[PDB]
Amino acid sequence: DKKTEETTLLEDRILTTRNGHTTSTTQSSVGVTFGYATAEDSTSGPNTSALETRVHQAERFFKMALFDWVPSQNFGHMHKVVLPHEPKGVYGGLVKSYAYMRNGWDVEVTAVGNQFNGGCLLVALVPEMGDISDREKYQLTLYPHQFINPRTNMTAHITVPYVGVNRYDQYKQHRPWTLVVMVVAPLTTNTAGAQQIKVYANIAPTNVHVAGELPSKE
Amino acid sequence: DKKTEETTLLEDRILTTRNGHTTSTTQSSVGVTFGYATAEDSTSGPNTSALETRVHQAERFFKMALFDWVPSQNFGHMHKVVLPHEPKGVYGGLVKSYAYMRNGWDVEVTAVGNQFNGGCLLVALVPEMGDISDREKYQLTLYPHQFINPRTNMTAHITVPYVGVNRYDQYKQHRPWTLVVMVVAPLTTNTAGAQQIKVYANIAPTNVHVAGELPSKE
Amino acid sequence: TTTTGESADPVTTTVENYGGETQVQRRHHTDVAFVLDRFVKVTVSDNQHTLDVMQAHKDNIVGALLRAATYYFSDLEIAVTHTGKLTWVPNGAPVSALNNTTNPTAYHKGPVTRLALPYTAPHRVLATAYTGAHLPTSFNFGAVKAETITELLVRMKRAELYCPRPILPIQPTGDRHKQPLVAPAKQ
Amino acid sequence: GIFPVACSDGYGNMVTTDPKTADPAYGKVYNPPRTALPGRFTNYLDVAEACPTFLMFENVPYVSTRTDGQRLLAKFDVSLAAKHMSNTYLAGLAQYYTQYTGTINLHFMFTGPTDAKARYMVAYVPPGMDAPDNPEEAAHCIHAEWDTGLNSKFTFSIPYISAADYTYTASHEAETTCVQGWVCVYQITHGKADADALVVSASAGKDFELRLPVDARQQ
Amino acid sequence: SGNTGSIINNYYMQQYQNSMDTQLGNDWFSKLASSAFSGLFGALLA
Amino acid sequence: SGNTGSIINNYYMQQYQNSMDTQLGNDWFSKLASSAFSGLFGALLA
Amino acid sequence: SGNTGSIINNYYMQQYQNSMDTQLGNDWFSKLASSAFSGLFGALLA
Repeated sequence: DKKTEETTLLEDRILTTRNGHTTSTTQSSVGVTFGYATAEDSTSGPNTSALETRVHQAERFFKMALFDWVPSQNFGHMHKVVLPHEPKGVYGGLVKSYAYMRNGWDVEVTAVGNQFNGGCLLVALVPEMGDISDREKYQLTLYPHQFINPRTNMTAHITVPYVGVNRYDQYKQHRPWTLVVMVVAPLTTNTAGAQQIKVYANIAPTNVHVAGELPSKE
Repeated sequence: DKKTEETTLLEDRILTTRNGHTTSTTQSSVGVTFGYATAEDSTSGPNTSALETRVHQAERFFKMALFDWVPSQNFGHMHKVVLPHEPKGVYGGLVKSYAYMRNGWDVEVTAVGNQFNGGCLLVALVPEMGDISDREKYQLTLYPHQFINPRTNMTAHITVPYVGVNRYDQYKQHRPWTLVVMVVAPLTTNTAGAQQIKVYANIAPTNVHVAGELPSKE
Repeated sequence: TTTTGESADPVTTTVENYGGETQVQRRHHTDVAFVLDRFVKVTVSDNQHTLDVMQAHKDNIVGALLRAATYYFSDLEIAVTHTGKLTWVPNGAPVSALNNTTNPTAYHKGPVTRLALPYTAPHRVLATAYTGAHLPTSFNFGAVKAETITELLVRMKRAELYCPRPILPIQPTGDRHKQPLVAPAKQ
Repeated sequence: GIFPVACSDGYGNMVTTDPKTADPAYGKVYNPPRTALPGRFTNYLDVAEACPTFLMFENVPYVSTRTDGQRLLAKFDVSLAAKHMSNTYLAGLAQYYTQYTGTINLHFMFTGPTDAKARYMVAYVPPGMDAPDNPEEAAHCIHAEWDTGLNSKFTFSIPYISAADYTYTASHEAETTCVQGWVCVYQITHGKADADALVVSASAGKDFELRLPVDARQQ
Repeated sequence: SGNTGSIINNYYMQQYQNSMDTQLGNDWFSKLASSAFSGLFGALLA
Repeated sequence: SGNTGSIINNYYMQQYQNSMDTQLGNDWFSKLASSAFSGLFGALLA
Repeated sequence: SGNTGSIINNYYMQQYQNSMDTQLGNDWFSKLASSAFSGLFGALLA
């Protein structure tokens, strides 16, 4: 990404993302990391007797908070979460009405502090993540990732495809994606840094497909 | 020199220098000042009965410290040195085994402080420098020079040719080049400047030629 | 070679940067399909055993390397040192089948008995991990049963791996991990 | 010299299922001619598509109109193990393969008298909820309503909609609920139709497949 | 044909390996399965 | 493919030796490794 | 090459039977033996 004017003292490398009727501009991008592929496998498998459908409405942004990064938490301090987690709105509604479904993720994690802070976070997405050892936090870079480092950027953006041993899942009891964020360099505050950093996420379920309409009481 | 991304709050104008198996990157160049010429005179004179040779190995970087710039030292405070001075390694070895020799200099002086300091240094190279008066520090700009000014740059780079009334010298008793650094604006420290600035030099003997192999005991 | 580090985009410099000259490689040995294509002992405890590749030792080349991926596919080859009749049964078969002989049953011919078996799960691929821990029933290659099963080995054929997972060595006590390496007799 | 061979260990073991053929001994034998014998079949699943067999609801193949109104006539597990299959050819067959995929066909033949009219609904309840006991809740799944008339029979396909590409014919102990949902068949209303029988059978669908033969049974 | 998968032909003549059939003069369920009605018989709306 | 080096083909059909894959519709890290930046990003002198 | 005399080629690929050599860039004593003087150096009579 890039911006004009000339050079300046502030930020540039502008980038606007858009899913559904929701946008997200960022004058401090560092690009966007792409998953394990550029396009998902065939969305219409035999396992769905082709009764599957796709919902454009679900593919929109939704926000959810992560944690507060403070100088206390040092190396290896990590905050993980499995997507979807508690899902609301349209997207959420799908889960209650369809037996099976699938979708990838458009994740934009934003740790807004200020350029005088030191320190650095590592944000990644992991398939079937089941508790890492202390040692293997060092090899976390094997996953779709992106760093946030105050001197450089505010936002990390990673887009990722749906994965799994099954073409379609039952989110109600298996989700493959687990969004994690870990401290690699403890937060520096110096003279004019920000006391602490609030970390949020802007997410969008991508290419959502559902199959097997369930019964209903309401 | 120049860099991309767009503009930003940090530095750009990147430049990598390389002599032998040694490099030196600098994301805050201001260009490089060229000596009194772009190419040295004929390296093979009659004075050497053409028994001279050139050593590629000598032409590599070597570091040597200068001084600490502090707010105390004000205008005209100057630190001079005659190159080669105590020479080590390959380059040094040449001096002990050849009667006569010649080479120019690739000098990169680096006063790393921080952009909140004020103040400014003047770095130059001088031919046959023999003690300047206080007044003639004002006319130091007549020599291959380059300023270091915290708001702008961290490194000053100057490349210069071998000079002398003789095509070849006996460094052991005449060197023409004298690297000097002088304060022109005393170092400012303000709220967030760096307390003091350590000044180093990255040098490379350029186009080294030697003639007249000497006897040897070791 | 300065880069915007945050990007996460791969960077690979070369000795050429300072004047060197990058050479040639033959990473045949570090080829997935190849490394995993060898036998590995699996600890059998009864005289009947479900075939599962996750049972290789986690520090054994094959198991270590298999676990260095999150999803995998492959056919199997097995080498069993057993007694009496060895019977195999396909993934999802009622355990009671192991006793029936009209199923792929091999008579004895010592020492070992070697077979080639087809990937037989009902998923497009299987997994090393899983977050939906303890792996699902269906992640197997069938089961085997013989009056006596002294030893069991398996070999992965046609291996495919997806999404890399970490793989750690030994944590050295001192500055490096020194040890005894194959050397000639002193004399 | 002669041809040097390596007799590999772990090769040659008998094997009840190998794809070779034993040597022979009694040859030059000529079979009586069996050209055009009626009723030959080549693959079981053909007969399974062609001839639908009956489901069972406590000793009987039909379902009986309890009384007029929104009654749930039947509801069952979608497994070839299901109690309602049991007497079914499809199940008797499926019992020898571990996996399957495919469409299954349900057939409903109304046996009532000319003055007996009714309207029914059938749905496929995928797993994730509990099988609804009344149409209005079931009306949200893949369903089909239909009344009686000149045409006695009505066929309906049960879709293979699962996470994996194949599924087990067999039923695991650990499974409380039928891994593949259920199919409930209701009655919407009727008139003079009480007592009357709606006999149901099931045949294999076009894309229905059976794979991985296994012999688990007594001897 | 059946569960047989050798790529090379039998070392023995087929006259010894098997019984030879004689003729005097593709089949049935196969044909019958296909002749199955799969339409609708009605008149479709929407 | 893997650790296999017989020059002569299998005596058994491949339909029996292996499982046959089906398709529905060269890979990744391989591609990704290559897309690696290897230049300098600066401006080189000498 | 050495003490080897099978007329038929190895059943295994040569990539497995042996180590493969790499090159980077007929020999010596052989050449040297031949460059041997065998004349007379003098002047022959009769």
